[PDB]
Amino acid sequence: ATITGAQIVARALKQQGVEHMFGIVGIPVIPIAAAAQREGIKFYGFHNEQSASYAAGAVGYLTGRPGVCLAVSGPGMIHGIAGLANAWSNNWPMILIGGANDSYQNGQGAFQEAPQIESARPYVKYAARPDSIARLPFYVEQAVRTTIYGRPGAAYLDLPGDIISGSVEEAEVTYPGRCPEPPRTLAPEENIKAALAALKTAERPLVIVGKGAAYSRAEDEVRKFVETTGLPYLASPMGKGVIPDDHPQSIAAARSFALQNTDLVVLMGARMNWMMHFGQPPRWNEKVRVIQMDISAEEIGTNVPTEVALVGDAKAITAQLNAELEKNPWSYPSETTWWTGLQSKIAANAATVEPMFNDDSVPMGYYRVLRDIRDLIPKDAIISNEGASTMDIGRTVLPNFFARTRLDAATFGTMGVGAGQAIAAASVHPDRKIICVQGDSAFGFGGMEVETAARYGLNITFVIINNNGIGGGPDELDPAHIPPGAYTPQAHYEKMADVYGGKGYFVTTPDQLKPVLEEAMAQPKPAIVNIMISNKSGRKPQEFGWLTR
Amino acid sequence: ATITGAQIVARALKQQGVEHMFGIVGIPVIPIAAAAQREGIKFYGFHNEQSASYAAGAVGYLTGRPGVCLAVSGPGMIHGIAGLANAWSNNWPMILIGGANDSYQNGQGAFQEAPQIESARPYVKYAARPDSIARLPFYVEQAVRTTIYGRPGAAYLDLPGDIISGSVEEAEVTYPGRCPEPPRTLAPEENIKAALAALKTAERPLVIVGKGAAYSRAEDEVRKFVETTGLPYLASPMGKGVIPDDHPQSIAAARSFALQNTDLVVLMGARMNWMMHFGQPPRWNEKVRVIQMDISAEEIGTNVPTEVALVGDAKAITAQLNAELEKNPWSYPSETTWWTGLQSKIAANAATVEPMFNDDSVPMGYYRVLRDIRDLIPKDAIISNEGASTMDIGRTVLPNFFARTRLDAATFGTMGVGAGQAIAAASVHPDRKIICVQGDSAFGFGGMEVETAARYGLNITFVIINNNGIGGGPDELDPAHIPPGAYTPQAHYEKMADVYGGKGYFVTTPDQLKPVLEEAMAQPKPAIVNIMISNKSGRKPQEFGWLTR
Amino acid sequence: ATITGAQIVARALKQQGVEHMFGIVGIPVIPIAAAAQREGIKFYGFHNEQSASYAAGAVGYLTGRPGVCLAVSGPGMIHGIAGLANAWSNNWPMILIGGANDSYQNGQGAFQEAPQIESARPYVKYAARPDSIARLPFYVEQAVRTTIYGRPGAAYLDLPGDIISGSVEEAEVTYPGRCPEPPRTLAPEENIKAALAALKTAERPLVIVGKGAAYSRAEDEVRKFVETTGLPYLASPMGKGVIPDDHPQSIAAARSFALQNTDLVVLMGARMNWMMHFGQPPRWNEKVRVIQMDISAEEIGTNVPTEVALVGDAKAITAQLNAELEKNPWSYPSETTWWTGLQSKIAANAATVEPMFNDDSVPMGYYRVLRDIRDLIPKDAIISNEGASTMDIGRTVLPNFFARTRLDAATFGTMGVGAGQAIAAASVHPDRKIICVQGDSAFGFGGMEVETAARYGLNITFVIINNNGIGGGPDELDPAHIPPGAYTPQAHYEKMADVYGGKGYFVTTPDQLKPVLEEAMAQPKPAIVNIMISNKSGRKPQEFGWLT
Ligand SMILES: Cc1ncc(C[n+]2c(CO)sc(CCOP(=O)(O)OP(=O)(O)O)c2C)c(N)n1
Ligand SMILES: Cc1ncc(C[n+]2c(CO)sc(CCOP(=O)(O)OP(=O)(O)O)c2C)c(N)n1
Ligand SMILES: Cc1ncc(C[n+]2c(CO)sc(CCOP(=O)(O)OP(=O)(O)O)c2C)c(N)n1
Ligand SMILES: Nc1ncnc2c1ncn2[C@@H]1O[C@H](COP(=O)(O)OP(=O)(O)O)[C@@H](O)[C@H]1O
Ligand SMILES: Nc1ncnc2c1ncn2[C@@H]1O[C@H](COP(=O)(O)OP(=O)(O)O)[C@@H](O)[C@H]1O
Ligand SMILES: Nc1ncnc2c1ncn2[C@@H]1O[C@H](COP(=O)(O)OP(=O)(O)O)[C@@H](O)[C@H]1O
Ligand SMILES: [Mg+2]
Ligand SMILES: [Mg+2]
Ligand SMILES: [Mg+2]
Repeated sequence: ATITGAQIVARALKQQGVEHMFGIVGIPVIPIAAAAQREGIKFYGFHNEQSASYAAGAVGYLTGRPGVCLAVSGPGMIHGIAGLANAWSNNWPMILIGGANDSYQNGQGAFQEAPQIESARPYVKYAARPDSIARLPFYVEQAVRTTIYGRPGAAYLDLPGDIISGSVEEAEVTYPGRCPEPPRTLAPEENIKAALAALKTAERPLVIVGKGAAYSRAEDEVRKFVETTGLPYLASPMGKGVIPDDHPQSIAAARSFALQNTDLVVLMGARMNWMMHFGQPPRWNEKVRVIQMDISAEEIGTNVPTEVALVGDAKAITAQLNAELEKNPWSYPSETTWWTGLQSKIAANAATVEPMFNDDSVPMGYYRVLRDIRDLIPKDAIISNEGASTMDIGRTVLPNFFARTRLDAATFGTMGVGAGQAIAAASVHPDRKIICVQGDSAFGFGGMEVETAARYGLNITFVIINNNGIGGGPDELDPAHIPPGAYTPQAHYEKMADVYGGKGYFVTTPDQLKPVLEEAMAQPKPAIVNIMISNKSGRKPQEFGWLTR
Repeated sequence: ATITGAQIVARALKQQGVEHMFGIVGIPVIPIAAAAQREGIKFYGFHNEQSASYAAGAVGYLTGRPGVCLAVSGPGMIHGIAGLANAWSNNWPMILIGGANDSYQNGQGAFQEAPQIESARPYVKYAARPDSIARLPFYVEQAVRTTIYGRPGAAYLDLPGDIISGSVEEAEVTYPGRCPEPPRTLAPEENIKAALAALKTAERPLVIVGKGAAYSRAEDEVRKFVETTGLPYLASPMGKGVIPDDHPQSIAAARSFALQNTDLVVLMGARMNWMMHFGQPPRWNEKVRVIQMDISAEEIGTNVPTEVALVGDAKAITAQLNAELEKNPWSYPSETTWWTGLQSKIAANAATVEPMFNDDSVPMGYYRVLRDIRDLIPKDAIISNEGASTMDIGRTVLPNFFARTRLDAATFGTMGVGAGQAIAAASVHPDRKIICVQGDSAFGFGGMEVETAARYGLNITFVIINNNGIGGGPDELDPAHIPPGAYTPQAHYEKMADVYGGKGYFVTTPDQLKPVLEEAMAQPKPAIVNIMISNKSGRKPQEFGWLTR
Repeated sequence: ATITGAQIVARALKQQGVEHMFGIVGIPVIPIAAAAQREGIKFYGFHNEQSASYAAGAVGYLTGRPGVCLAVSGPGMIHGIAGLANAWSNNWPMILIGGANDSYQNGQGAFQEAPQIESARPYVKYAARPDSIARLPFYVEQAVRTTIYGRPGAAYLDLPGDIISGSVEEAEVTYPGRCPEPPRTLAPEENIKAALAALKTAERPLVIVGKGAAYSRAEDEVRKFVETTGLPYLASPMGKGVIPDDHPQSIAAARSFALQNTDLVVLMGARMNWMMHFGQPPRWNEKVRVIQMDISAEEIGTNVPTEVALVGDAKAITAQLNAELEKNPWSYPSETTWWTGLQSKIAANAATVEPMFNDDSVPMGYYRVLRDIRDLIPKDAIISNEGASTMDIGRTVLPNFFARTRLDAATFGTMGVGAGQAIAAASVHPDRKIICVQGDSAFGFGGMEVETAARYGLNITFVIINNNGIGGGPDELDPAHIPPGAYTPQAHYEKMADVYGGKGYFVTTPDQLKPVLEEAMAQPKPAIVNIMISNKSGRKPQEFGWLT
C-alpha cells in the first residue's frame, strides 16, 4: 500500500485539527484540495488567493487553530502573503501552503519558480520546505504547533510538486498525535497581589479589554473581574462583546475623556500601539501607570513603562486575579468624581448623536442607516465590518453581546478582508447569521467573493454603505479630472447578486431601510443591499483624530 | 518658497518620463496622487492594488519606461508585491512606491508598520527608503535608471509619511536630468560572423522570436533578418506580431515537430526556460546547437550549452547580423526536406482544427467561439488574453500583426493580470481598441476592475469564455461535494456591466456570436460578453503536454 | 547644552544595565567606545570582531544582561554576525551595534555601505536603525528588553554615522528607566501535579539538567528538587555544575545506558536537539515519556511528544515542584533495579578510564594530560574548553562545582569562541581564575586575543592540547601533499606569549605537566602552555558516536 504526498498532507492536517481550507487550485496543488475534501476538511475555492488568505487568519482567531490557505506556485503564493502579514500583525494562527516547482527543475527557470520561503519569511514564525515525502507529518505538526504555541502567528509550508505527486509506502510514514492546546501560563502570585494593590491606589482606574482576551477565551473570567471590582472598562474594537456592549460599566461613549484622564489602566490583552495612541500624550496623561496582561513578554513595556507585568494566558491570569479578590475582597466605589465625569461625557455624546440617528434627510447619513442595520442584527450574529467611516461608525453603533463576534480591519488596518472574514465566520459558525457591512471602496477589494459565499450556501448578507468613494466621491465625474479616490457615482454593486441568482437591492430613502433589510436577511442566497449615503456625512466630531502623529 | 516631499516626488517622476500611475490612495500617499495629477501623470484608482501593480509592469513592457504603482503602507504595499514579482519574472521595468509609517513612530507599533523593504527585496533590482526630503529626486532617478538599464526589472521606493508630508525650501532641491535611453550594446564582430557561419552548417535551422526582441523594439531588424535568410521561425506567445503572424515563414502550426527536429536554433530574445521545455529532450534533440541573443550575459548557456553567444541589445545585434549578410550574402534554400516536413505538419494541423472552427454544436467549443472573435479584432488592436485553455487556444487562433500587441499570463503564468494589463494598454494606446479575452476563472481574479475601465472611459471590451470553472465545472453543483475548481453554473458575469451602466451580453448559441460581438465592441462604455462553452471542449490533441516534467 | 548620539547611546546602555562592551574602533564608532568608557562600561579592543562578538554573547549567558559588540560599518558588522548567530543558537542575550555610512550618502556607493539589517535579520529577535538622534534611548531600551524578555536572544542596532556624530539639545532627549528583570512565569497547577504523578509511575526515571536551568539561576531549586526526589540526573555539557559534578546522584559515567533505558525523562531547561540525539531511537527508547520544562512554548514537543509541558521560568517552575512535594512528599527508592544497572555501568566506565589517567606513554594521551590540568583548577574557576576531543574529553574529566562556570562550543558547535569567552568570563568575574583549554586547531581561530588578555591584565591561563591538527596531523608534512586538517608539526604556539612579554611553556613528557601548569597559572601575565599529545589518542570507546 502506497500513499502520495498530497494524501499524507491532507491526513496530517486533519489529524492536527485543521477543519477549514481556503484557496485556489492549479499546478501543483490540485491533489491536495482533492485529498483534503476526502479527509473531511472543508475546502473553499475563492476568486483570489488574497481574500482566501485573509479568511484563513480569521479562522485562527475564531477557533484557536490555524486556518489554512492553499495556493499554487509563484504568483499564487505571493497573493497569499497578504494573509501571512495580516496574521502576523494580529498574532493570529494561520498556515499558507504554497506549491513550488518540481525540485529537480530548480535553476532551470521552471514554471512559477520563485524564492517563496524568503518572500514569506518577514511575516512568519516558521517557514519550511519538507525534505522528503515520508517526513511530511513532522512538518505539518511542527507548523501547527508553532502557530498556536507562544504568541500565536503565521507559518508557511513550501511544497515542491514532486513531493506532492510522489508516493511512498504507507509503512514508511509516522503521524504525530494531535498537537494539544498549549498550557495556560500563570503569573507569580506576588505579581497578582501587586496588580490588585496598585489598583487600590488609583483615583481614576480604567480596564481595557482587547482581542487578546477574546482570543484566550477569557470572557467569563474578564466579566467576573470587571463586575467584582466595579471598574469602568473600555473595549477595543475587536474586544467588543467579551463583556456585552450594553454592560453598565462600559465607558465606550467617553473614550477620549477616559484615556486622557485615567491614572492607572489595566490592559487585558491589548497593546499600547497605534490603536491606543501609544499610551502617550496628548491622548493619555504623561504619568499614567500601567498593569499589562499579555502572553508575549517582549510586548511588556512598549512605548510606556509597565508598573506590574502579568505575563501568561489571559484566561488563567484573570482567574488568578479573581481568586485573589475572593481571598481579599475589594471593589471600586460606585459614587466617585471619576464615575460622575465619565457619566457626564457619556450623556453628552449620547445627546450629540441622537438627532443623527433620527435624521431622514436624503442623501442619508451614516447614523440613520446604521440605526436600522443595528435593530435587525440577531444578537448572536457575527458582524464583518470594513471601511473607513463605515467601520469606525459601525464600531460605535453596532453592539456585540458575545466574544469573537466582530471581525474588522484589525491591527493592520487592511482593506480586502471583509468578504473573506465573513466566509470564515460562516464556515466556523454554520448555525449563525453573518452580516457583512462594508464601505463601497472596501467592497470592491474582494467583491467577486459574493459568488463564493453563494456557491457554498453560506448565510451571509452583504450590506454596502456607498458614498461614491474612499471617504466619498462626487455625484458626477469630470473625465479630465477624476479624483483619485472616487468611483462611478451611484455604482450599482447590488447587480452583482444577479451573477449567482441572488437578490440585489438599491436603497436611497429611509422608508426603504427596514423592509429591504428584513427581506434581504431572509433570503436563501446572499443578498446585496447597496445603500447610498451623502458624501458629506461623517462621524460625530472629536477633539482628536484617530491617527495620532 | 517651499515644496512637500509629495510634490518633489511627483515632479521628479514626470521629469524621468513616468506617464502612468496605478494604485489606491490612503494614508500616507494621498498627496502623491494629487501631486501626480497636477504634474500631468495619468493616475488610475483601482479596486485592488494587486491588479494595479500588474498594470504598472505592463506599461514597462509596452513603453520601455517603468509603470508606477502607488500603494499605502503595510497591506497596500504587500498587495503590490504581486506586480513586483511579475515584473521580476518577465524582466519588465516597474516601480512600486509604498507609503510607510512616520519614521519617528518606528518601533512603537505604528499604523501599518511593516518590513516593507525586506518584503520587496527578493523581486527587485533596487529597494530604497529615501533618507531625507531634499534627496528625493536622487532616489527617483536612480530607481528609474535601474529599472531600464541592464536587464530590465523592478524597483521599490519606501516613503515614510513624514517624508511625504514634510516640506523643504525649493532652493534645497536639485533635480537630475531625465535618464536617457540606455546604450544599445553590440556583439564582437567575430561573434557576428560565427553566428552566421554556424547557421550555414545547419540542416534544419530554426529562428525563435521572443518578447525580448519585442521589448528591444527590434521588429524591423528581426523581420529583415528572417526574410533575408529565408529561415523558418517560431514566435513565442508574446513574441507574436514582432513578425506579422500571417508571415509565410512562420512554422507556428508545426511547433512540436520544429523543436523536436531542429539541429540549430537562433534564440532572439527568448529563454530556454519552461516555455521552451528547457531546450532539452524529449521536446528537443539531445545535440541541438544554440545561437543565443540576450541582453543578460548570465542567461547565456542556461540548461543547454550555447555555441555562439550574442550578448547585447537585440535591435543593435540584429542590425549587425543584417549588415554582415549584406557584406557576405547567404540565404537558406526554399526547397529542402526540412521545409517539406514543416509544411506537411502545418497542413495536417490545419486539417485537424478546421472542423472545430465550423462546429455549431451547443454548448459551444473554444474554436467556434474564437473564430468569431478573431474575425472582429481590428488589426492594430491590443489583445489581453488570460486563462488556461482560453489563453492557450487564444494564442494559436488570434493573430498579432504588430509587435507588443499581445499581453498574456507571460513567464510567471499569473492569473490576475488580465484587466490590469488591458487598462495599461488602453492608457498607453488611447487611439486603439483593447480586447480582453479571459477564461471565467481568470475573469474573477480582477473582475471589479471593469468599473475602473468604465470610470476612465477606456476603450476596452471584455469577453469571458465560460466553462463553469478552472478548466470547467459541472452544470449543477452538489452542495455536499463542490469541486475545488468549479463556480456557480452559468454565472452571469455580464451583469457586472450594470454596475457602471454598460451593456452585458449572455451568449450560448453560435447565431448570437457575430451580432453580439459587433454590438459590444461598438459601445461607448466597456461591454461584457459572457460566452458559455462546453466543459468538455479543449485544445487540439498533442503528443506532449505543455508542462514538461 | 548639547550631547552627541554617541554620548546618548553610551548613557542609555549604562542605564539599561550594560556593563561589558567588546569590539574594534574605526569610522564611524570611535566616539561610542570613548563615551562608553566615560560612562564606566568596560570596553575591550579586540584583534578581530569575530572573537569580540562571541565574547558579547557569553556575557549575556553569565550575567542575564546582554554584552555588546561594537563594530564599524560594512565588514566590521559582518564579522560580528558570527556572534549574533551563536547567541541565536544558544538563546543568549547579546547586542551587536554596527556603524553605518552617513544616511545622506545612501545610494552613492558610500564608504562601507552595506545591507546590514538584512544581514543580521536571520539571527536576531530585533533589528533597528534609529530614525533620529533624540529617540536613541527608545531603541536602546527596546533592544535590551527584547534580548532578555521571553526566550532570550540577539539584537542588532544599525547606527548611521551622522546619528553618532550629530548633536541635539539635552532637553530634547528622554531616557526610559532601566528595564526591570523579566517576569518569571509559572506552569498551571494541574501540570505541576501531573508531572509529579508521572514520576511516581516510572520504573527508570531520569532528570536532565541543562544550561537553561543555569541561565535561569535555578541551581538552588534544582538541587533541592533532585535531592528531595532522590532521582538520578544527567548534566548537559554546560549544565555541568548546576548541581556540583561530584554529587552522588549524577549518572554522567552511564550516559548512553541512561538515555537508552529511561522510561520517563524530566528535561530541566535542555532541548531534544542534536546534543540529546533528538530524543529518538536508537539512543532513546521509542516509548520514552517526557516532562519538559522550558521558557519557550514553541520548543515543547519538538521531535518527540511531551506528556507534561511545564512552560515558564525554570527557577519558578522548579520552586512550584518543590512546594508541591512539601504538600505531597515522594522520593524514588534508593535501591532499585535501575540504580543497580546505573551503578554497574558507572563502575565499568570508571574501570575503563582509570588506566588512561595513569598512562605515562610519550607522546601523551588526552586523559593523562587532563588529569594534571584537573587537579590544579581552583574549585570556583571558570573553564573555557573548546575543540573536538580536547573539548569532549575535557567535558567528562574536568568537573564543575558551581553553575555557569563552563563555557564551551555550546549548541552551534562553534570554533572561534574560546579566547573571547575566556575574556568575557574574566570581565564578569575579576576575582576568579579563568582557565582556557583548547585544542590546537581551536586555538588558531582566535589566538591573537592572547595579547588582548595580557593588555587588560586578565587572570587567564591558556592551555593548548596539540596533536598537530583537526583531530590530529602527522609528525612530518609531505610538502606537496599537506593533509587538509594538519598544521606545522610541533608548532610552538607558546612563543606567542613573547609578543607581550608573557611566559610560554612547551610540554612533551608527563613529568613536566604538574610543575609547568602550577607555575603558568601563577604568572602575573597570561601564560601559554602548549602540550603535545599523540595523534592516535582519543576518547573512551562508545557504542554510539556523538553525531547521530
Ligand atoms: C490594502 C489597503 N489598501 C488601501 C487602504 C487605504 N484605505 C483605508 C485606511 O487606511 S480605508 C479605505 C476605504 C475607505 O472607503 P470606504 O470603504 O468606501 O469607507 P467610507 O469611509 O467611504 O465609508 C482605503 C482604501 C488600506 N487601508 N488597505
Ligand atoms: C495567481 C494564480 N492563481 C492560480 C493559478 C492557477 N491557474 C492556472 C495556471 O497555473 S490557469 C487558472 C484559470 C483557468 O481557468 P479559466 O481562466 O476559466 O480558463 P479555462 O481553461 O477554463 O478556459 C488558474 C486558477 C495561477 N496560474 N495563478
Ligand atoms: C567555525 C568552525 N569552523 C570549523 C569547525 C569544524 N571543527 C570542529 C566540529 O566538531 S572541531 C574543530 C577543531 C578540532 O581540532 P582541535 O581543536 O585541535 O581539537 P582535537 O580534536 O584535535 O583535540 C573544527 C575545525 C567548527 N566547528 N566551527
Ligand atoms: N492567550 C493569550 N493571553 C494573553 N494575551 C494574548 C493571548 N493571545 C494573544 N495575546 C496578546 O493579546 C494582545 C492583543 O493586542 P492587540 O491585537 O493590539 O489587541 P486590540 O487590537 O484589541 O487592542 C497581543 O499583544 C498578544 O500578544
Ligand atoms: N533589449 C534587449 N535585448 C536583448 N534581450 C533582451 C532585451 N531586454 C530583455 N531581453 C531578454 O529577453 C529575454 C526574454 O525571454 P523570455 O521572457 O523568456 O521571452 P519569451 O517568453 O518570449 O520566450 C530575457 O532573457 C531578457 O534578458
Ligand atoms: N529562564 C529560563 N527558564 C526555562 N528555560 C529557559 C530559560 N532560558 C532559556 N531557557 C530554555 O532552555 C533551553 C536550553 O536548551 P539547550 O540550549 O539545548 O541546553 P543544553 O545545551 O544544556 O541541552 C532552551 O530551549 C531555552 O528556550
Ligand atoms: Mg465610501
Ligand atoms: Mg474556465
Ligand atoms: Mg588538535
